[PDB]
Amino acid sequence: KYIIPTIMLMPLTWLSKNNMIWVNSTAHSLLISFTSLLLMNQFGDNSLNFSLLFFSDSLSTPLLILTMWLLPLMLMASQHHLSKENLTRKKLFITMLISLQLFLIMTFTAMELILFYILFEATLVPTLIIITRWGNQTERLNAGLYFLFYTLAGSLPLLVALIYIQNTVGSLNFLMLQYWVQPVHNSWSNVFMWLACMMAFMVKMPLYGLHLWLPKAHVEAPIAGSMVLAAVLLKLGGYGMLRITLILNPMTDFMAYPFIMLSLWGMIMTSSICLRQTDLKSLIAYSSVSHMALVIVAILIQTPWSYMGATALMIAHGLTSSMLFCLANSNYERIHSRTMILARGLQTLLPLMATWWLLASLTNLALPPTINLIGELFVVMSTFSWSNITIILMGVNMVITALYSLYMLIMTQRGKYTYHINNISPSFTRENALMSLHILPLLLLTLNPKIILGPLY
Amino acid sequence: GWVRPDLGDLSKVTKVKTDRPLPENPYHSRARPEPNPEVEGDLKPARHGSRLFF
Repeated sequence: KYIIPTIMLMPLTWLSKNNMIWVNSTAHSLLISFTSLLLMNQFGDNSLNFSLLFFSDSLSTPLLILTMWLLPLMLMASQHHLSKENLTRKKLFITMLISLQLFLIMTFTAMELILFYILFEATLVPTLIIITRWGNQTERLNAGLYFLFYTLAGSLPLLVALIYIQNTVGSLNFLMLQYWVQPVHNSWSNVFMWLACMMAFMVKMPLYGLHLWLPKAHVEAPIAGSMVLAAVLLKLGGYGMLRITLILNPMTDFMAYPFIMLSLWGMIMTSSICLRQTDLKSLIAYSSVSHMALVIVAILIQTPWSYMGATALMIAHGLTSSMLFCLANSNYERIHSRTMILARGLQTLLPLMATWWLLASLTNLALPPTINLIGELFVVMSTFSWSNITIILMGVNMVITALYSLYMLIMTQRGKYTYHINNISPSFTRENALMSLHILPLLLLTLNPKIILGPLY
Repeated sequence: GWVRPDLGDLSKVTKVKTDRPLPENPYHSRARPEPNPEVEGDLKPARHGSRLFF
């Protein structure tokens, strides 16, 4: 039922007149997002099957709903931007966001390793064009080149890995078919078989090493602070790690042991750099490394508790970090430079936005249980069963998560703004709508997030 | 003794000849191993593409 309404969103933008466009693209996507919450939430004893494998089913995917929720939310943010540009290019651009969401529907629904991978790499091309065009800053080409240099050099090793496994054992295709799984005997030939499957999802899931892929894409932003939400979807786009570790190699996880250790310093040293940096977007970009590092620590332990925390964190980060980029968008559209020291002063000009600043910053910390505490606390309790010493390393991260939020608040709480003559008008009706449509689903998930953290829960 | 042909020979047949039988394998030693058996019967679609999809 999710094939050919997003494909029917494609001719909608082209056929509609120049006066409309934005009114049609948003309204005919909100009712599509209503149907995802209507049908996909149902589960039996185990994983179902909606149709024959073109798009399969859901096992532990309420993350599909999040992409459908961001299906109109990106169009909300890019309203002040692309208002002075050509009308034909507006029709060209919305279709490129739709095409991203088209393949994103496919990747989460399809329970394959072969069909998933080629449509996982089909999200790379639209983002490349979205980054390298309409980029407000210079040297945006480095953000484009390294986007496909880091990812493809790690992901093309999947072709030599995935096809090798299906040549030996049956076929990967149906996944629920793949329970012919033989335990990996830990040989030197199997060393690179494990590494090639992981390294593809060591780039999009940022570690300490090979992590420069992320901040360059955010500092040299695709569009101001509007199309960054698609890059948040690429962060949670590395959900194949949940499927590869579980199915393809359950016995041999001795090679996972150094990768947890590499991501353990991808918690402290990635949070240390995120304290002095001048760019407001980079202060979200480096914080997004640490919160997504939590999942990489969790998955490789392979305990049932870690999967509960990880699946929660994938949804938690997808609505909290993206909300922080919307706050960075609102500051950049007025000042036109993302310097934190320059843009200083809330409440004197922006009274209502200051409360939305709090409901977005403090969610990086463990508030009264939204989804972030539920995401983090299960992972920390999972790391103790792994090893007792972890909470000493994890506890330092809990201190610097306060140094994320409050430092973003204090540098905006200092009432001055002497040099600023702009930012006269407080906020548009669509501007405050972005603050509500990101936070209120998090506030509704405080009550019962049973249909959020669900890998057999 | 005088007999002259004004036409030629034009391949004359010897029916009176017996001597030895003609088929006795003049050069052949091995019969050569039997070729691949020809598949009889119409083909039916069962799997419908054994590729990665469909």
